[PDB]
Amino acid sequence: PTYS
Amino acid sequence: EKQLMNVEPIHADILLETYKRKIADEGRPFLAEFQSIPRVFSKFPIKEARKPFNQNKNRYVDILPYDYNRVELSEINGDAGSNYINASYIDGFKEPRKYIAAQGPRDETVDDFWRMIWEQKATVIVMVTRCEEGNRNKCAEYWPSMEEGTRAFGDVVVKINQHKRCPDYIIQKLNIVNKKEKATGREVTHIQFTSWPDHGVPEDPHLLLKLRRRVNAFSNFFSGPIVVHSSAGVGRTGTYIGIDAMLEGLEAENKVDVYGYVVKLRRQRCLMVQVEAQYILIHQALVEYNQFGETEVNLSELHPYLHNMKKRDPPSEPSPLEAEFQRLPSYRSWRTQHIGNQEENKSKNRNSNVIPYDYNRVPLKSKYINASFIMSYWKPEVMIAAQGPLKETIGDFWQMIFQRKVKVIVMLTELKHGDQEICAQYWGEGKQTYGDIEVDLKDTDKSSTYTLRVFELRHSKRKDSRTVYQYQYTNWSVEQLPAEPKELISMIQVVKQKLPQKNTPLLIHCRDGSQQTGIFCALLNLLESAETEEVVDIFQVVKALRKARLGMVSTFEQYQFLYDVIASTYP
Repeated sequence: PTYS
Repeated sequence: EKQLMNVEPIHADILLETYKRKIADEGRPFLAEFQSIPRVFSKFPIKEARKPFNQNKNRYVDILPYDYNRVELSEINGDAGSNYINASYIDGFKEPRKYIAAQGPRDETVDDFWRMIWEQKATVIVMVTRCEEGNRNKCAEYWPSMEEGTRAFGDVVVKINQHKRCPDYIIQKLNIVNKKEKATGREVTHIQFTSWPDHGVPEDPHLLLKLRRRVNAFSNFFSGPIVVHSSAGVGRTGTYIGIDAMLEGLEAENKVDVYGYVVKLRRQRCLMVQVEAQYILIHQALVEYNQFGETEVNLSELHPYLHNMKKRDPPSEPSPLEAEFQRLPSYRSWRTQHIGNQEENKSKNRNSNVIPYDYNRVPLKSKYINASFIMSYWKPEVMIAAQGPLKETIGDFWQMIFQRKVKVIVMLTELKHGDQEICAQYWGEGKQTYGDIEVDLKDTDKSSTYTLRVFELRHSKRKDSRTVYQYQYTNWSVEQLPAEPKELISMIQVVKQKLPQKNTPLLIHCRDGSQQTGIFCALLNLLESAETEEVVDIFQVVKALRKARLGMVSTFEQYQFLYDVIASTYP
């Protein structure tokens, strides 16, 4: 997933 | 290192304004000051967070712990990479490895999370996030509901003893013990801050100066690291540490190198303080604390405290209390107030320079009515602080109490001073009717203190009759202050007991709806936290009101009065  | 900037470390004094200019023009100074700090630091290797047997252990591959300060778990022989967990040791203003910036555990990680808490001998967990956000999961729930009582995660048995749900955070009292190991249960403290949005900031900086006040208060019987975590373990969490650390820094050197500190942070853990807003938050945090200080007395010490807070030794000078009240930044023309100042609507204001801010006036389902929304202790509960209706709004007044579904009304005035009318008379003996609605006074109960009138409300859409209670405190002229306070308090007992907790249920008015209504609202809020925390921050409570309506506690008389009643009704 990704936190940015 | 790389090429950032060289920001001058702010000294107390200049802080207030430094801040002021730093924020000018959508705070582009800040934007750059923040845009210079690197996401990560390319030199510090990150080879363990990336191994395969460890990729399900991360929540986002965007955030990975540096290899050098990564928190390690006791290597469980056989299990490849059973030493990795997504968490980094963080250095404070001094104490090295004061904290542990941890990514919110995953279901696939709960066990490894409690193991790290046992091994690092931590006794303080600071959870700044919610498990669910946007129907997206941000953190697994690693603790037992107060109801299931106890739950073991692996070899770590966690038993909950207390669950104290406050307005912004919930403080739990846990007891953990490893069971495949004769060692004895340790007292763990777990705070969960819920008024802090992912990728964003809280409603007010005092909320942060708040949980910081709370955590720095808990026991750390093992000089263990402090576990601070959110979703990724960098954003809100790093922001928190910012305030905490930089606040020690202030109380010590009277200056603060936020820019520097954040860099030191992005050097210990990837992209800590992740938002220009969170960046600015740390500053406002500092500014605000330096500006007003700590104003939250505990019930334990309220009595002694106040007493000296009142003594103003060199009488040639004001008192510590007066000092405080003078610090209260009245929000003059704080926000837009156009609506209340429209032509036709100017004739709808009992008091000219007491117009609700456009920012919270009460929409008259718009249409204009001189009443505004006032924040309640338990957010988002809210009250309506209106003014005595005018014989030329006696109608609109009712349309408001209906749409807004008012359950209890509190009138702090009389109907008039001999000649001069202090309020109209929105009620009659008959079945008075106004527009789509008609009231009907059913009972009129008078007591030596206040008088209660029960109304039954309905509109042509019958079989809906809504019973509405009105309490009228007489004993209180806009001249003196509550003559017999103890009873103004009881007035509030019955009021609060006639309101059904957690759906605006209440509405409070007087001439302008700020004069005495301020002292009332302030009391309701102070009485609530006084019961649910035994802590009272009269200053901030008042600082919030001023921020909502021009008028609330405007004189030291009133200010000092909040202290008096809060104090006298709790020996």
